[PDB]
Amino acid sequence: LSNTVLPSESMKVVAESMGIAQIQEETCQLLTDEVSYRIKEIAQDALKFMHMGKRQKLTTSDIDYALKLKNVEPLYGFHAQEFIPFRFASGGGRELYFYEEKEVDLSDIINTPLPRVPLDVCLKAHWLSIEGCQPAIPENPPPHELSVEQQLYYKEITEACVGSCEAKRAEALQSIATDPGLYQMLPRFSTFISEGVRVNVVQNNLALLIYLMRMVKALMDNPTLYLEKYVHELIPAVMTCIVSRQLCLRPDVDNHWALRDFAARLVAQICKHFSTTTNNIQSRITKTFTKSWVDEKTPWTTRYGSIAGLAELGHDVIKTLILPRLQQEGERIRSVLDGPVLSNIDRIGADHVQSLLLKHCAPVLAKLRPPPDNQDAYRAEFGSLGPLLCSQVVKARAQAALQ
Amino acid sequence: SIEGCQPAIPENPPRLKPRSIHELSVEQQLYYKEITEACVGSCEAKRAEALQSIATDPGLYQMLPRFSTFISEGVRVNV
Amino acid sequence: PHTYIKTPTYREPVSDYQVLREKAASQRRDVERALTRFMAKTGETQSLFKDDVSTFPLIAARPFTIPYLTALLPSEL
Amino acid sequence: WRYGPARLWYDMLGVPEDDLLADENFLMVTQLHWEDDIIWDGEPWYSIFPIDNEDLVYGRWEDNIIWDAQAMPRLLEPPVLTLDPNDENLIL
Repeated sequence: LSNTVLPSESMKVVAESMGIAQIQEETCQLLTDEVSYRIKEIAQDALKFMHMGKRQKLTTSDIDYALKLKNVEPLYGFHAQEFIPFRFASGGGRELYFYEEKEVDLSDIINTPLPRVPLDVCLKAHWLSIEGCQPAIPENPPPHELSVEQQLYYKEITEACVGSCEAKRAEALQSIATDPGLYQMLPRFSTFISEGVRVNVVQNNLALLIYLMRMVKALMDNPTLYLEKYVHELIPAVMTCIVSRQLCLRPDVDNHWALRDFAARLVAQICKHFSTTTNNIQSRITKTFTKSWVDEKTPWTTRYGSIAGLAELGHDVIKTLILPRLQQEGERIRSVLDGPVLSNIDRIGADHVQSLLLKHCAPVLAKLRPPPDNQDAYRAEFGSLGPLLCSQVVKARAQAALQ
Repeated sequence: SIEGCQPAIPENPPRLKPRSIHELSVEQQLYYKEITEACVGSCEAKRAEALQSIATDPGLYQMLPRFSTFISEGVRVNV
Repeated sequence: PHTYIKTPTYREPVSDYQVLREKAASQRRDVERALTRFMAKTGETQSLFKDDVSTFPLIAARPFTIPYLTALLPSEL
Repeated sequence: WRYGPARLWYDMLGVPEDDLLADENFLMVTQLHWEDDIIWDGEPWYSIFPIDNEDLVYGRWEDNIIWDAQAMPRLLEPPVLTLDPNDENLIL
């Protein structure tokens, strides 16, 4: 805001180093507006060597290049590696600061460890942007306690189910399923599984999700450990494997569909073994599946997961949840038999949903209809579910013959 | 009112996680244990009162899961 | 009492030194058995009996390049 | 907690700090096989009932499910562990 100068009381102190006893205040004002004027002319000419020699640091060789420019004699001894130390002296009324310089024996500079020899300037070429965004080469910027026995067991068992080979994975899952003392390591496994299913959102890895679902399926088959206290962590992990929409890295070729029916069978088992009237596990799970299925705007993958879980729960669930919305098959066949767009992914998911729907609704149609079923398909939606029901009645007759 | 509290008689209208408590009181469950041990019919007057107590206790909600589970589980291991 | 009397109630605590020693012992034995069977099944294995991998599997002996480092050094300190 | 259980996930990530919707439709009397439960020819100082999981019974775990994901902008980093002592089979 204002013209800032060195203080006038700093020139009375300097004038007594000279020997001048009394210096009047108009002389001290005459001294300090000149020396603070020559400081600003070497502050701004040191900045011209900081900018033209591109440094943005203002080293002490910039001021020495500017004192050389103003013809004034250089300041000796300011290129050595030092800093800003000051030492307060209280005294009996005279307050000051000094340096407190130190000494060193001369033979301890003749026998100092020498620094390493410098390198010469060389050139290096690397791509910064290749027709677009930057490459990920390293020349660019980047964007209560388990005992050692069971700590080692946890490490080996978790790293055996990450995918180096299949045989060690099968022996690790047969360890998890058939050991007697794996409690005290159940919370670690639940945390590992739930966080690993969460890490699918950063990396859409289908394979590691299949491995984590086989880890949960192995944890359920253990007779000794009781998963009642930790089921609140494993339920939303299997639910995430069911009703999420992007289970794949390449959506078209990856069979996310199997991690769907495998995790649906898993959640039917997890709410058969653990649903109690205090828990309300099965009713909450059916309510999430139901409001994900009845609600429109849901993708065909998450509708596939909802239908898969609801149809693995049992027969009465598909009686009272699936069968009211069989007219939705018409809304599906709107986008299957009839175009105009064909080369989208909304056809493979739609006829997967169709195949699952008619496979699961064929025994439900075999349970609550006549034995003839002459034009039930015509009475059904699209006339296909009815053909599947006829096939199901034929299969039931074959099973009766086998019995 | 009994010293400020209205009784539920039929003449009235209506890091370690902390150690949790059951949602029934000791007495709310003394009622339960006594009512279930009376309802297995060792003595008939005991049954009949316990049945009338079930038939008109207003605060018998929030104990009803444990009664339904006791009935259901009982018939299945009693057949 | 049911009309207006409420007392909290807690779960039965097992403060018995015998059953706590038994629980900690059996859990340590079971986790070390599970760990050693998992490590013997997913690696090279030996056997005291002919073709014996299911019952008593031994982790195979591997030579170290410097054996005093894994012998003499303490691991918990 | 970065160094706690799930440290492997944290290290892989590289984060280093430290009318049909009516309630009755969904009641399991109207949705379940209790017809199978029918068996034809069968051939206090401490509460007796075991305590249930308050988080499962009461909490909205549904809020940890994801509506949209890979193609979405949210992020995560180290989280804590708690060790519920209500569960038996836990030595500590």
